[PDB]
Amino acid sequence: YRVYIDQYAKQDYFTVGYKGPNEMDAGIYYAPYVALTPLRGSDPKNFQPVM
Amino acid sequence: AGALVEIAEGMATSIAELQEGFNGSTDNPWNEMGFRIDKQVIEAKSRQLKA
Repeated sequence: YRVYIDQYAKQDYFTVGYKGPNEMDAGIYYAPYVALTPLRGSDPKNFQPVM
Repeated sequence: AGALVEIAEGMATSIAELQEGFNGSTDNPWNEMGFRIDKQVIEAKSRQLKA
């Protein structure tokens, strides 16, 4: 068993999982699509930068 | 008589920082300056004699 902590635990527990060799065999999929595209701008009313 | 004296002051950097709708404030515009460019026109009046 790989024992991961859950460092924020509202009561207490242990969740026994499964993760196969493949990324196909999981039980939940976290699929990233785009990543943290930074955006910038300045509101010309007050000129002060927002991001 | 020194009763009513005459001054010029700055702008509190708390006010100036948020000016014209920053950080939720409103109704407080910046002050602006334009220009104008209006024209004048003259006419040539005549004059004359005889003998």
